[PDB]
Amino acid sequence: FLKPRLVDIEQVSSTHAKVTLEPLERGFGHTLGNALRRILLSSMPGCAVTEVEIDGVLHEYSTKEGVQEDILEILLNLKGLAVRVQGKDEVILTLNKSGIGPVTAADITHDGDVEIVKPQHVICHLTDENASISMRIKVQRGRGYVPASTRRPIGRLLVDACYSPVERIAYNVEAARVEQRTDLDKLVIEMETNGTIDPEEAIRRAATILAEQLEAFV
Amino acid sequence: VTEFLKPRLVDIEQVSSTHAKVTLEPLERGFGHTLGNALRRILLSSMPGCAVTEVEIDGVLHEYSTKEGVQEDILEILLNLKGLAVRVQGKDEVILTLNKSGIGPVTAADITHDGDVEIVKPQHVICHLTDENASISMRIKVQRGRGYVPASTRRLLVDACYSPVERIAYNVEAARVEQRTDLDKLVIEMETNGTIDPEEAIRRAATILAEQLEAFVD
Amino acid sequence: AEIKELLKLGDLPTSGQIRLYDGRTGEQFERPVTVGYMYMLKLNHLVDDK
Amino acid sequence: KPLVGTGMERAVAVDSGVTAVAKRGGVVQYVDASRIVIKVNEDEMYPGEAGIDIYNLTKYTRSNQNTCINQMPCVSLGEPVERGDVLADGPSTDLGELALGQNMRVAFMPWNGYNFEDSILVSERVVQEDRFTTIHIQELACVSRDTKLGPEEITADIPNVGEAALSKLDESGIVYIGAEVTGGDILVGKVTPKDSSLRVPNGVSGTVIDVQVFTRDGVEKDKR
Amino acid sequence: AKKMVEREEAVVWDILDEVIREHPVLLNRAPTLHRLGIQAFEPVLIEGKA
Amino acid sequence: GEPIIVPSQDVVLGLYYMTRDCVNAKGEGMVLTGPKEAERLYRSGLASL
Amino acid sequence: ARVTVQDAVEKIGNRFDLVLVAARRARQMQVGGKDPLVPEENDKTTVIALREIEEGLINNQILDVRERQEQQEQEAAEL
Repeated sequence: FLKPRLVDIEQVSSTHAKVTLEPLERGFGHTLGNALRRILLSSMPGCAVTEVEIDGVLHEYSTKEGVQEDILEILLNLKGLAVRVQGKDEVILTLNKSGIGPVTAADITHDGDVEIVKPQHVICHLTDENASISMRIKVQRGRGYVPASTRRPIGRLLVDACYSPVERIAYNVEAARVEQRTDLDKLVIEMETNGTIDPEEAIRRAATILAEQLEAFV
Repeated sequence: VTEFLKPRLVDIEQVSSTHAKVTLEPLERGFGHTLGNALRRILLSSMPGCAVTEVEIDGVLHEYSTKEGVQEDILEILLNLKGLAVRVQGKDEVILTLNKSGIGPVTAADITHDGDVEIVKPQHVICHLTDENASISMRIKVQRGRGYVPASTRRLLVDACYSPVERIAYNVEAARVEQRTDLDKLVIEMETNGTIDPEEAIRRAATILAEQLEAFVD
Repeated sequence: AEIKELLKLGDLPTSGQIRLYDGRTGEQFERPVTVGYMYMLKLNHLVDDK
Repeated sequence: KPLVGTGMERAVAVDSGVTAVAKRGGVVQYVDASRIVIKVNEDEMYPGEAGIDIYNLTKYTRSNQNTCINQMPCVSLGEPVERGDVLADGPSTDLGELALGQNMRVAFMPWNGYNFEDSILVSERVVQEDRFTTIHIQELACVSRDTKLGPEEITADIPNVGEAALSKLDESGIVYIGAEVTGGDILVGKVTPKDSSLRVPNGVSGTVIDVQVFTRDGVEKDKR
Repeated sequence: AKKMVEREEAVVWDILDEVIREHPVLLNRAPTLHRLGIQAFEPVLIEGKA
Repeated sequence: GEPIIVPSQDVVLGLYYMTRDCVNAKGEGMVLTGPKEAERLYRSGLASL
Repeated sequence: ARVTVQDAVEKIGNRFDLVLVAARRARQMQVGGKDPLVPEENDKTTVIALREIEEGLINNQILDVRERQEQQEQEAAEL
């Protein structure tokens, strides 16, 4: 028998990459591929915002003088923030911009662990020289899709959590060029991440989840 | 974040000696098919086993030539022969012979025991001799392999079924732990041939799949 | 014919049907199926009011 | 926007009053999420007492069928607005183009019988991105009327109620704008001459967006 | 018991799974012309709203 | 006196597509042992429906 | 869990009577302190009564005879 090993992990772009498992035997290629696609797509640790606390606004369906968007638009934009933390789960950020100009993820005061991978993400647009916006974004780890309905002060606004560092996984079993033994194939897996997870770590973690779940009937 | 529900509760129900219906209640949302399809493929097309691949009548060369005595056609004899399941020792090849004559059912009991084939079910009728004068006789080409190898991919050639499995399915229903999102419940209905019990086969398939995921263990 | 020309202007198949694999098993659906973009609108006969 | 439409999508939107159309061309001066101020061009400008055309956008308000009517700005500071240009979309409108729903990736095939006679399978991507999550606004009311043995009052002095019940109520007796009330909670503090305060009907939930207190002439307004 | 029911505690669901085991219900459409309109059915508890 | 439980739309299409014949498909002329072998052969992919 | 009652209606062709004769058994097992004659397979009283009818342990005549025996025992108890 032959046991696959990671050989080449290329990164065409910062979001999507291509992992390769070279020495896969006949049959096990597709079997490994489908399982490693489902596990990768469904269960993978990731960080996303959970609670946002603006300075002046009270509820979600309320405008704010100085911001070109409703608070609902700001919350929706905040939901799609690619934040990678290194340490504790609950970490609270702070944004403070005053002046006409599109606020971005760079304006968020970075701490020693949190590092925003996309500094150009636009949150809101200030349209006056005498306007100011301040928020307290709480970012916590998670797994899967946790709505805001299942999960107290009037100021606090709840935003649905979408912890998923993987967006699009597509594999393709190609016939390997291993000359000594024929019928061998390689498994090329392409993963479109959001910029928080590393392809090698994600692949390894999915494989280990499969391994732990395999210990039941063994 | 790394405490995925593990299906500790597993119940095996033996409808017959060769037929079993295992189950795993807790599982996880989206893991039922992920485990079932992988297990089905790995123990359906990639399981070690031993069977027969070709048999030669004493003179009959064509696929459609006929012999006196037995009313069963040479095609029916080959069809019955592949059904017979034999388990051998470390030898990867053994030649079994037959010369039996006389009116009566030619079962596997009369196989010229030779070396070691452990005829699982010795009363497996291969052909039926109807004439005392006539003598049905051949020599078997027993080998070892993995999976199903038809005659097209590879003298009287007959399809060889190395896999000790006969029919495996997998169904996923809905189960709940306390108050929780519906969690998949797995139920495997495996039917073997006799060489190995269903539990042993399901325990070997899991071992093979786990050995495949060896380079990725975190 | 104009829709076919429009499809060929991209890289999509001109017939309009692609090979759609399956999620659970991972096997291939034979007899390729129609995939596209239809304008779906939610009616207000919800279930929370029923 | 409809990916494929007829061509009349730019007529039903503009002709209806759902969108705010520019009355005089010019350049946008100050665009906010609730108001847009456009400085008209000199030729359009009237000779005296003229220069700016303030447009007030209607924020979240109740509809006649209990939906939301919101007007989002679509222009930016400096964009030359011409007479007849839609500068603010309304409900179900994208860039002045009738957009009643969403365009989704549709595949026609039977799937394990879940798409039976007319059923439709929906991927969780639809729910996750909040593609069809609609806002619904209701309007509960409480009326205080002159009664036998003296008139009723709205004071938060309801008898036999817990502090938690009165926690939502303000010193005057009205719920704070922003509180997330659910079924059974107290909303007002109507006290009748001897506890008839309006309560959230069983099932109704959500957050309070605004509160209106209509009073009659000759009666002093409450602190709220 | 009323308070325990409105609180929707975990024990309540387990009890409900016992009083529902073999309790048929009569599903019924609006225009029941023939006798097959109202038919009995054993309940299977689901988490939706239909 | 006619049955009232009658397969209507999807199951009948599935059964019709299941029970047909093609003049030349992969896995023609093979002598199958039994229905178990037929299921194993279709699921593996060495033959067609 | 009895899915089809065809085996039970073999005992009582009328079918309307089958409901009436099983209601008595179900009430005897629910209200009265009578143990079931069939192994109780975690089923409610109605299904137990139907299963008892299927095995031929409970019908109108047997139930009436048991009621008569109970009446005789009551007569003996009251002296």
